[PDB]
Amino acid sequence: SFPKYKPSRLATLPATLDPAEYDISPETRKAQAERLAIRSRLKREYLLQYNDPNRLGVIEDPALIRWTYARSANIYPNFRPTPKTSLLGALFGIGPLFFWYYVFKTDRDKKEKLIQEGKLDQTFNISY
Amino acid sequence: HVTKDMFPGPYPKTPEERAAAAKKYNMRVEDYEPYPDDGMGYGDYPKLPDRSQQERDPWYDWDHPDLRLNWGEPIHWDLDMYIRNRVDTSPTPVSWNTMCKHLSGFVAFMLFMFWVGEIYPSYQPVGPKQYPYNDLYLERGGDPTKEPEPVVHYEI
Amino acid sequence: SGYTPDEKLRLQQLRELRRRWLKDQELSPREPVLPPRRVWPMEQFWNKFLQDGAPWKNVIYKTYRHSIFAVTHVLIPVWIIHYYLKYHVTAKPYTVVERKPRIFPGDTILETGEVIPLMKEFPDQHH
Amino acid sequence: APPLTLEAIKDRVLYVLKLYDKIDPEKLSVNSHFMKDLGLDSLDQVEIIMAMEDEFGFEIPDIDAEKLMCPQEIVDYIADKKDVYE
Amino acid sequence: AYLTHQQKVLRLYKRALRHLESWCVHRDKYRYFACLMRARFDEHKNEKDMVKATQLLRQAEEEFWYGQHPQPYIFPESPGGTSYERYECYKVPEWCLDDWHPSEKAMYPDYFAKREQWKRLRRESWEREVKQLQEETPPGGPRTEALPPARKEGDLPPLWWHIVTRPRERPM
Amino acid sequence: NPFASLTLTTLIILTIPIMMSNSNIYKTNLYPNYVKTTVSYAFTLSLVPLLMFMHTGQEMIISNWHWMTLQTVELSLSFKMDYFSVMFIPVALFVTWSIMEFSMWYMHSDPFINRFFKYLVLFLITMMILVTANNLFQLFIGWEGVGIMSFLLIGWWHGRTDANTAALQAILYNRIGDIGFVLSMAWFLTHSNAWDLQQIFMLNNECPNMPLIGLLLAAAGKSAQFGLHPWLPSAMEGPTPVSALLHSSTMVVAGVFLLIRFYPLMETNKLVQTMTLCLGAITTLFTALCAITQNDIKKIVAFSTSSQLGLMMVTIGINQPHLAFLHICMHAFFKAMLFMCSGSIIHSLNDEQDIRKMGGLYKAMPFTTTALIIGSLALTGMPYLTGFYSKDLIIEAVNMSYTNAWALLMTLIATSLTAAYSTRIIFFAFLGKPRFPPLVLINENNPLLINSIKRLLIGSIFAGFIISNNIPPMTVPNTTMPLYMKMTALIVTIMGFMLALELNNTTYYLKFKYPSQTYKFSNMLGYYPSIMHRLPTYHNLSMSQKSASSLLDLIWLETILPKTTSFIQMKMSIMVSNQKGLIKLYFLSFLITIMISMTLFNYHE
Repeated sequence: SFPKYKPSRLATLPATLDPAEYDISPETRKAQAERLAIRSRLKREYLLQYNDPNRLGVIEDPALIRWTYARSANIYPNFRPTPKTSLLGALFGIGPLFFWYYVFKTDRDKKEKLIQEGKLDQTFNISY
Repeated sequence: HVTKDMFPGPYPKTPEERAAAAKKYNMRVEDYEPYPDDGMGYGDYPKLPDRSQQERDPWYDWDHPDLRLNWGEPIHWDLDMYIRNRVDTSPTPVSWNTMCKHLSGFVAFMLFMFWVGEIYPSYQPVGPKQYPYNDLYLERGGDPTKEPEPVVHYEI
Repeated sequence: SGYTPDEKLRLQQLRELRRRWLKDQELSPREPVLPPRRVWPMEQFWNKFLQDGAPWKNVIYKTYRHSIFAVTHVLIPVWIIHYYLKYHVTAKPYTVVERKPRIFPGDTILETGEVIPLMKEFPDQHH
Repeated sequence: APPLTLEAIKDRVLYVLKLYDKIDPEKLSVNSHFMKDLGLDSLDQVEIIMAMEDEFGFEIPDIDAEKLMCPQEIVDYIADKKDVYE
Repeated sequence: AYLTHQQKVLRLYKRALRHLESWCVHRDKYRYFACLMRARFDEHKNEKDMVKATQLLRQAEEEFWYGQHPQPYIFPESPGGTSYERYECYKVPEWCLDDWHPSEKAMYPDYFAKREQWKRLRRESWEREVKQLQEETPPGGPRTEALPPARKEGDLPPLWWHIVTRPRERPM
Repeated sequence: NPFASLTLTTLIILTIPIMMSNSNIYKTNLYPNYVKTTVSYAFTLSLVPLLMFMHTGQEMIISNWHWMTLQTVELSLSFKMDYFSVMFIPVALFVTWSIMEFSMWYMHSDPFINRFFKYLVLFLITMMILVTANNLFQLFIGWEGVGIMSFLLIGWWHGRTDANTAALQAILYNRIGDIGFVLSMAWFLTHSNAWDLQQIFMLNNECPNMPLIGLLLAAAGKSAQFGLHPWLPSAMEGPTPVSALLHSSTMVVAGVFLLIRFYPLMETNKLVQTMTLCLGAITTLFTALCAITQNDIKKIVAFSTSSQLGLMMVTIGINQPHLAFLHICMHAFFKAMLFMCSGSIIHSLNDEQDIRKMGGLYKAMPFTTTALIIGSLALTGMPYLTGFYSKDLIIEAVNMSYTNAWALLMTLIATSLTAAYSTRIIFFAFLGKPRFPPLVLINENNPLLINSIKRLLIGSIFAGFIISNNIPPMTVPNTTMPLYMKMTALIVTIMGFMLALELNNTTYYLKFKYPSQTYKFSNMLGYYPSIMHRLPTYHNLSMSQKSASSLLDLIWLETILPKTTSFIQMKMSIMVSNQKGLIKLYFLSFLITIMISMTLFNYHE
């Protein structure tokens, strides 16, 4: 018939095809109750500040401020020099720098080798 | 406006501070998923599902309709990754493995025997462009001082 | 299964409140109360004969429109453009360079007057 | 495009519902509740709204679809969505 | 809060034959396969057993994902349409109005006078509606995002300004 | 003598409306009409250089103002009057003037109509100095001004985030192309020691490997060829006049316009032509393949544009530069009609743009019906029409040449598909039953439309002859060939009409349609936008945070040098200051210092 739609990181599995979505059960039944209950309170006080006549300001989002700290300042306070970070740091650090060193130096000596006896043509190459 | 205790700190060790972190991120205890503390400084920041903003229901009233994102609820560590403008991971009608196989199989068909195409060129039973004045040696930039090798062609 | 009465009784409350909202979003006949502006005499004698509206009245209105647009958009450019090339750009050599017209066997030159000899007898190819 | 008044939109919904074969062209009413008064079921509402979404061009949301089951309250939602005022 | 067993099939039907319309194109072709879609939908109406009914959901969705149009049809005004949030370029919020210069609000005096009266209604009804809200909130905030209506006369339904003064869908 | 002044004015007089716009004197209303008259008068001014050209054939260089005396390099404002320049100008002004008439019809409710017309003119300037550019820097001036204005123009309604997404995508693919443009500039300035085009031709780079592929990559950017194709179909997201003018007839063809302007240098290297045949071939097959099963009214024709672009740059591929320029004029004529016609029926059909809800408009809108049929017939190559004189002449040329083997079969097969989607667009949109919403508001009786379509209509009918005969012969005429492939330019479109008609009729046959795997392939634009816009963009930009920002700058680079030395002082400065204070410990230390000084290290010894 038709095998399946296999999900991936960029091709996620839809809720319609989700098996656990169709596997409703009492213990997860009350678990989805507070999902909206938490949402309901977050929509209540937001709207209260949203439509306050004297509200002349910006309604600060604590989640937004938390996201800014987590992605800007908190990385080092909770950083740990574990071995994995060292390979990742070395591979993405001095790795490409030395890789481009091999590429650039090889051409530079190859180009210098060629010109020093005059194989490369500079009949009109003056604007160096 | 905001106090220190509701800010991202260290990755939780104990379940008690795991629950406290969840309330700090105004989410319940059982869905709180701190990032793996492998070696990075993610701290106690929760791991929201890696799903784009597009997958969120458009019909649902969103506080930020541009981002389809509400107020106060935890936001993804990669909100910019999964914004509507940026990378979208919405489901596709056909599977991701078949997604690339047909595309890769397509371009492979092109390049592999375009080589076969170029080694067996298509043409007509034609000869060379018989040209006068020594194949236009002079007027094709040839040196007028040096006498060219005579290229001539008689009738048939 | 449908609305639970309460939400409906509320929606119509929002409906009538929305009823009055954009029942206040229109404009009275006087608004916008256009503030006065100084007026040129040019439109004064354009409308002094425009009210008739017969064919030739608006035709000459468009005829001047075309010419008045032309002078300020096709005359004053070529005035300064021709000034720019013929007396500044062409005054500097190698700035404006021209293809010499392709002379064909049998043509005559205005200055020299010598005719380029006609090419010799054709092989007489006829279909 | 000229706007549609409350009379016009109620007249437009009047035509499409009257055309429906399941209902009877003399019992139709603006306040007649679908599943009880006209004797419909829940799996008749769905085909009603798409037949309503068709001639109007826009889509009422699914979350507001199951409760969209009264001809007077039919036009109330559409008039709200297009803010067309006579 | 819940997409119970009732709506799931109702939404499933909606996306099913809308895809069919995207497939059949022609009205006569669409109608035949629409009624078959309808007839095949209720041929198992009497399915009291919920486990089989949830099972009948499984063969409804997985081939829908196979059978959905690879180029699904969407009307312009709905999610994915060619005209979704097209006019946000013109929708400017109502609060920008009071910033208008004296010349700018003298430009349209009647509207501003009426707008001031509209601002009055919000001012001396806000404290009434928030108080009305508080006395009717359940403990620990609200358990549902739905807003309560106007309990008594005079007071507007709670939290009404932005949903009423929302910019028109066709502002220009 | 007149040639220098008239063509220059066609550029200068095109910019006054921009300066008047900045003066704000325009009281709206009259401004769009004022813009149209300037463009129309620019067109009429642009004629008398063209009629001059066929009389004699003089082509000049109008280097006027010196900009840089950069040592041996002599950057100056230089415009090259040549056949490609002086002839494309009236064609470009003709299409943009007629659609300027069309823009008022469609966008009448837009509060920023004046800004829109100003944007249309500003693009026209940036394109104008591109087509007539003698030095490479002016080419980049046009090359980048046109791309920036697309971002402003198809991102007109900022509004929906998809419009900005198309704006970011369009500029990014254009950004990839000009990387080769910068590569060519570096090579030309270093090796050829110049940037004006004519000097590079003189210096005779008979082995220009690197500059030519960079130029080919630059053409691949603006022309939306493979690798960089999907920005064209996504560029429809803006207003239809933007999509009808910018990337249907003018902007996308500017990429092809680069290679032809470099033709005297291109043909020297045989190798550089093999990918031009390769690129143009597969692009025609792929873009036509998507257009077959697409549904958006603009998607079908937008893919047809890219398929046309692949066809015309195949010609310059096989030593046919001028024939590519021949196609540049015909394609700009009728393709604008097809987009403008679709824009007309969109407006009438309550801004609906999916063929599933069109149909039955053959009789409701006859004027647009006639325009599209004969517009599509030119697009398919109806003999003795505008399309045939270029497209079928091209097919007669490419098939008979030393070229890559299969590379002649896209232009054969794609032409069959080129006719195929033309039948589909005619069958679904205009023929068939009226599947549109019940409330009919359709109307096309506005004279602004009728004149706008009619202006190119006599063009799309009678231009083909009036460019074919007057221009001097500049290509070798194909005289003797077999009968079968000489007619195959016309035969191939016949089964393109036939097989597609039967396949379109299959929708009339009353039977369910199974979703084919190949049909799924064509509906997703051949899977390229799904993958290339998901995988490469996610991986690289995820590296921008996990590896680039967090790992190195915020963690590694800031913990290696600064914080380590900060901690080195921190680690043991404690007991430097932390001393017990006992006189015993202090004076015992003074003992050791004495012994180490005079006994152990023995500074005396």
